[PDB]
Amino acid sequence: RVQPIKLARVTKVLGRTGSQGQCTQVRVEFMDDTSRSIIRNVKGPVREGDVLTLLESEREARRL
Amino acid sequence: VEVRSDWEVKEEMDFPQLLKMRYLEVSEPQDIECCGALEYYDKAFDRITTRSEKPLRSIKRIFHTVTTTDDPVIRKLAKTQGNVFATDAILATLMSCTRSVYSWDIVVQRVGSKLFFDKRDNSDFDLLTVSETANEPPQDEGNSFNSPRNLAMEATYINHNFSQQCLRMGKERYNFPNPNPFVEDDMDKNEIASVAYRYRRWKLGDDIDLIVRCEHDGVMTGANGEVSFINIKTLNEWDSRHCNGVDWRQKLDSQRGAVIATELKNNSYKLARWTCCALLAGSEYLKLGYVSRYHVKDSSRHVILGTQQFKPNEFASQINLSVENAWGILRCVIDICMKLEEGKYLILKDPNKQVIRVYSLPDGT
Amino acid sequence: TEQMTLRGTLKGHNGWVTQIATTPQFPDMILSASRDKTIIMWKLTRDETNYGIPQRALRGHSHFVSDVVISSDGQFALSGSWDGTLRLWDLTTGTTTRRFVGHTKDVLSVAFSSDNRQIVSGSRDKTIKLWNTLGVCKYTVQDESHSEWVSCVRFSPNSSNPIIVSCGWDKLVKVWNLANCKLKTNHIGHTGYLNTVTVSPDGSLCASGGKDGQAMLWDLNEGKHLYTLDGGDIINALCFSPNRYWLCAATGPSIKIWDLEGKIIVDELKQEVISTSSKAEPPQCTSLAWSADGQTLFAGYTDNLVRVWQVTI
Amino acid sequence: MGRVRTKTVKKAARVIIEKYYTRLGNDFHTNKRVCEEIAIIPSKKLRNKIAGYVTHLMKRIQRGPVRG
Amino acid sequence: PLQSVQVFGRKKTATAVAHCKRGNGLIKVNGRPLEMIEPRTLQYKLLEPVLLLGKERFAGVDIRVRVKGGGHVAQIYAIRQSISKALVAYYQKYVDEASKKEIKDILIQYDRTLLVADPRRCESKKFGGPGARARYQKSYR
Amino acid sequence: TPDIKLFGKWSTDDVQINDISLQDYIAVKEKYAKYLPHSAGRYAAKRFRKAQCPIVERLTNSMMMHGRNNGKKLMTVRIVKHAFEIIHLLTGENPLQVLVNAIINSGPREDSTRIGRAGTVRRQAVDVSPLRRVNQAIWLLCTGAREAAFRNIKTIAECLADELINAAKGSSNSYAIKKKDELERVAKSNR
RNA sequence: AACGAGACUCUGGCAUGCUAACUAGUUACGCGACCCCCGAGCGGUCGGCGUCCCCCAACUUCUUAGAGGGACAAGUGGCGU
Repeated sequence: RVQPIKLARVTKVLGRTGSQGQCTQVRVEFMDDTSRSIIRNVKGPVREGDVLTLLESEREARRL
Repeated sequence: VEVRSDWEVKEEMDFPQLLKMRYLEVSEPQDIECCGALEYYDKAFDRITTRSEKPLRSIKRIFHTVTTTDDPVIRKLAKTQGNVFATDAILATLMSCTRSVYSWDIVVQRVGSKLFFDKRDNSDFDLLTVSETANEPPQDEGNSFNSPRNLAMEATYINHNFSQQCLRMGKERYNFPNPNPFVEDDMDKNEIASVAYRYRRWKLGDDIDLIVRCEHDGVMTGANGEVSFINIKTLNEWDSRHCNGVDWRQKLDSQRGAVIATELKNNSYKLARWTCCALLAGSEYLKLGYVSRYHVKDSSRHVILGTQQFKPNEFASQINLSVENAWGILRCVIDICMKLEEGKYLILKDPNKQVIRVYSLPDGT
Repeated sequence: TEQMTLRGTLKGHNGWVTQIATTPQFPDMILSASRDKTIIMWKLTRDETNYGIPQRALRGHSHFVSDVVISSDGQFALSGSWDGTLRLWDLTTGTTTRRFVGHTKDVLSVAFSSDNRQIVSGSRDKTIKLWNTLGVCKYTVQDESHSEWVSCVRFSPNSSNPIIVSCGWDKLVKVWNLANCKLKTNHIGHTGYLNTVTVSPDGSLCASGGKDGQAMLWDLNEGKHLYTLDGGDIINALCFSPNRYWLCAATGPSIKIWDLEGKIIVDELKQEVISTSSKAEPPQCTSLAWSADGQTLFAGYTDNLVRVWQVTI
Repeated sequence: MGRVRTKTVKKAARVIIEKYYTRLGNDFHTNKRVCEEIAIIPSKKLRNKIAGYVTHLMKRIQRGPVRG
Repeated sequence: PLQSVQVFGRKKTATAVAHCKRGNGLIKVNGRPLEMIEPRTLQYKLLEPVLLLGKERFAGVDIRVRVKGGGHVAQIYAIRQSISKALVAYYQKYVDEASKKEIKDILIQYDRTLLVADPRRCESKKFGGPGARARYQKSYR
Repeated sequence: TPDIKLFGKWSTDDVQINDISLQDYIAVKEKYAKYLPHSAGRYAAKRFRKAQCPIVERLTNSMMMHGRNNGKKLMTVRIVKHAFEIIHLLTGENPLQVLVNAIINSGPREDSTRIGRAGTVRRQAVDVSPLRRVNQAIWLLCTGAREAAFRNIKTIAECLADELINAAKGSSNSYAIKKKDELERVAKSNR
């Protein structure tokens, strides 16, 4: 939306979800706040410690 | 420092106020004077790899961290130029004040129409904090290795040792016609640091003339008769798992970016402080060294893990650092002191709150 | 007082150091073997930044090089290897003079005589055998031999008479006299298999050890069991001193240097104590050898390093 | 991956340690050559396995008592 | 006194026996210059060790190479793999350790099968496919 | 230069990655600069192993597609040498910085996927890896030059160098920056 | 306790170790012959190009096929009772 482009980085990978394992739950640290953390769904193959490019942190994951 | 009861506050210049103030279209500096000498870089260090590691030499040189009034060049150029005087480290702290978490302090000793920004000789001002901007920093006492003090000791001990290990002191130095004025030329040891001291010009508007010390640490051989000026600083580590960090040995090659993202959450103050210095200098390459403890319970033994050259200005485009903001900060502080009379005035950061002030003190306190 | 300082440490191996030896003709050389299937000849600088550099590396084996020994001239060098063969080196560029053909199993121990004309071999064949320098078999010992693997053989320095030591994993030490090739004696002792044996430079003693890790002393010519000493868990290698009556015993975490007159431990050499767990936190010491100066001694470890020490007063 | 040891290995490994406890070291290569002499293992690849498990057991036997 | 040491390299059944014999400069392959070996777009590749290490390592040898096997491509990797090892062997035998240990660190840094060899060769076809994995089409109607 | 290969003429120094997000999956100059893009044929036997190999080589690999061009990697390198040449004459830059912008500007910021509910199509918005962005951005622009030269008098070299310009400076005349924005326009809707 | 699984057989990948070769090669000269000065020099010689000459030469790296060795979760760090 009218939020500027955010950047947030992985702290840990949780497990794979979706109905073919195509989605991946992941925990991410906000990269400006070190006590803030949100759970996300990320499509692509990820390792740990890599940075994403979030368009919002209003969105939050809860299920497949 | 101790804040007394009889020191007069005028204004709380909090960090929300100062992150909006700006000054635009700062002109190209012209050097007033350049003094010292620089050593050349070893290109063998460009091919360092983790699994062929190389330890750290402790290299002692006789350093100069001289304050504004005691710096003879800043002292005498008062009579020809300027009306705000400082040194590179006193700039960097004021620039990067918005990310501070622990106290700093500078005695602005105004004189007549001019400002001597004197950092004290009994302060701990130029120590480089470790894990400072963390979720909860180390709260360990000064008897412990992993404390705020011992880690800053650790960090500041290593950062200049590796500045010279980068460099070939047994090979030719580029020499300025003016040698170092902080020590004599009867120092034939060549156990001075590789350093030269740019004294440079700026204007902030309001008929202000800033004449402040800046520097480089090393020059690197280029090609076609050109060379690459470098500020060298060094990223220490103590333990990964006690501050929510990354073990660089495991993750440097794959998660190169995540490592630097660690220290935008744990040492973000120090990162942009170093970058501010590099942009003040106008370096061609910003070099850093990756160093960690050889043994995580031994705060004395360390080992070099790698080196990576970034271009400081495209780096500033990446880390989201801009100096347009920065020159309104220093502007806003000069809005206070100029309309006041001469006197040792203290500008500091509160040790438990996020707000800086200008105190008027009875002088000599 | 005579005590030990850590001198330095060498580097240049991919396999565990099996043996080290040194010729007194050139104490500025030193020779080494390893399970990287090469014997490395060093160049000793006495700088404390390093302590030596590999000069050349002798190559050509298809299994480990167990034991190695120098010539009395220092111009030749000989090897025993787990490929069942031996080689006779020319330690000036490389270029093996001779390879000795004939064993059905490993050649564990090997030694080179004072007159340079007799060369022996211990084997998992369960045979001691004698070898001409031309590379042919003067004799083979297959009668009154060990009933288990041959651990170590030695040539004995003597007034002139021919005597050679033999010890196997059958927990016995056999002494042999040439020109009848008979049992001079059988010494019984040590519970568990024997690793090593070594003879005094004067030559009337045999300091033996093994799995037991106890150092029993035997008389070569009297044929008497002098005494026994508790030498720790296991002792893999032994070496008398050339200029003292000491005895240096190689145990796993430490080297135990023993004064013999009176019988007491001088010191225990400890290396780097780096935090590791749990089965052999430091590497075991497996071989050791004195320099002819008697100031410095060397050690073989399983971390692929040779640690140096020096006596300080 | 996989390569979970079968019962034919674990049966004879226990036996070989009980009756030749003394001969054992804790190195792979030494414990191999002992198994080659105190018994015949009719394959080469099988020999390289039974040694490695004999080694791996001998690590634990130098701690508290094994129940097998 | 005559000095001569030989090595080879392989990739996908392309042997290249590169002898280092005492002499000066003048590396060749098949009695032709390496400057004209014929795809001449991969010309920077076989030259890579010589260019990177400098030509002052190649000032005590005449190297000539004979080849056979492989295609146009795999031969190029073979001749590179041999000349890299050839140079090394000359130092391993007539010069000391610390000369060649240095040279080993340089090459193995940008390892690209200069001092090692792929174990990969073609797999054997089985019936019901035109390839080893690919299969003929299956119809249900 | 004497200790680090160029490209046969093109410096890999004065080349930056201007994101902090997408570096450590874009690299070209740490020591990974080489005279040519080729490999011995190790590129993948682990998930992390893909990342390491150069960006310039990855570009050459994804250029040969659609039947008749498979297994002709040498012909492919001809097109790339002309590409950089045309890019340098045409605009005048270190022609790798063109490519790095072209990759970074073409990678999506958010993406959609499928989710099964009620036996009817519903869609869900999700994020994307940096490694995904690079793989996608290399795919998209290579499709452009392949498409254009399918009946044009212009050669694929000319088409490809044009496609990196319009990607490096967004202008929506490329097949890439169009198709990027299509995905994000969907990701806004169902979210 | 038994059958299947595994074990097994074949094949690929690691040997400048071992075994031995004019129905397999390499190297070395002996070479003499051809060739161009193409490079130092002069055309010779030294060096370069292949072929004939090759042996009562030397060797087995390449090629060939036999006997053997090597890899075991072996070592280290995490995790699991």
